Amino acid sequence: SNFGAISSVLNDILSRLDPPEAEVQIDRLITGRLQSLQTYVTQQLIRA
Amino acid sequence: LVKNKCVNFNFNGLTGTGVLTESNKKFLPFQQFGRDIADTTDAVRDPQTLEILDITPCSFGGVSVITPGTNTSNQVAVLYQDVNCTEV
Amino acid sequence: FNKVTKFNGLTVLPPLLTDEMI
Amino acid sequence: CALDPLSETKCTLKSFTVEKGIYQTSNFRVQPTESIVRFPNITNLCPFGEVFNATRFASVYAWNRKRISNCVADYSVLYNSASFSTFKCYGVSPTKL
Ligand SMILES: *[C@@H]1O[C@H](CO)[C@@H](O[C@@H]2O[C@H](CO)[C@@H](O)[C@H](O)[C@H]2NC(C)=O)[C@H](O)[C@H]1NC(C)=O
Ligand SMILES: *[C@@H]1O[C@H](CO)[C@@H](O)[C@H](O)[C@H]1NC(C)=O
Ligand SMILES: *[C@@H]1O[C@H](CO)[C@@H](O)[C@H](O)[C@H]1NC(C)=O
Repeated sequence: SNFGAISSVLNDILSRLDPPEAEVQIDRLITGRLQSLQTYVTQQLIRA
Repeated sequence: LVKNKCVNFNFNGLTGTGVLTESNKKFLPFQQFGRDIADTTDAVRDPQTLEILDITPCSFGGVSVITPGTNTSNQVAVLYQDVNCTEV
Repeated sequence: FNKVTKFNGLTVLPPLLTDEMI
Repeated sequence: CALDPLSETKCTLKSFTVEKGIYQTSNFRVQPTESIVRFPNITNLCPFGEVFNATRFASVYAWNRKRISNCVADYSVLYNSASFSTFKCYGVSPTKL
């Protein structure tokens, strides 16, 4: 999932953009993946 | 092209790491990639020649430490989980 | 048993008690 | 924290005394050894000349369009030359082209 970023794979982000401006896309991807992980962990705890 | 080792490859912009074994997956009459349930480039066709290389990611693994209480002794036993450690 | 019928940073640990012990 | 595996257990437990049992400390990584790169061997320098060293450029409402494919391109010379007034790229690092 892009989560509003230009790509769904971080390798493209590092290998295409300049370092100092790829942080925005990297941060958006990080936020999305972190939220997904949190939801999964909470669901697992309830089921456990 | 070298195979059977953990290599960082580059196939016409396809960037990744793993072992590029030689596999007879299917015909691939005109397709190049090979996908799976996720957005995984499982199989790749060579750019110079035409062969079906199979990409497998490098070995994962967690490290655990068997140890008695530090009061008793100091020797430990390391455990690498899910690692066929014929290769450390 | 008969009636009852991945590589991105996740692992499945094996149970401590194998089916033989159960 | 990196001398011997007992020290990693001490670090993770955040104490100088560790009780008997199993403790998970970190992950095991296999590292790649080389950087195999393969590209098609066809070499044909597409002629950036007539698109840059041209004679006449079309009107704004009739802007000239050209296709480019099958190129062993070299953008290093394009960046090196300072004969151009302005050079600005969107979405791609100019030095990483
Ligand atoms: C045609 O274009 C090429 C490159 O796009 C130009 O070549 C360079 O021109 C500069 C200008 O002084 C020289 O310093 C370089 O040594 C040239 N490089 C090469 C590889 O020749 C060329 O000048 C252009 N020609 C015209 C008539 O515009
Ligand atoms: C160049 O690539 C073509 C691709 O089909 C291949 O057949 C040929 O053997 C290659 N030649 C060299 C010299 O790499
Ligand atoms: C572990 O590696 C050895 C050596 O290649 C192999 O014989 C064995 O089958 C492997 N273990 C499993 C579970 O496949």
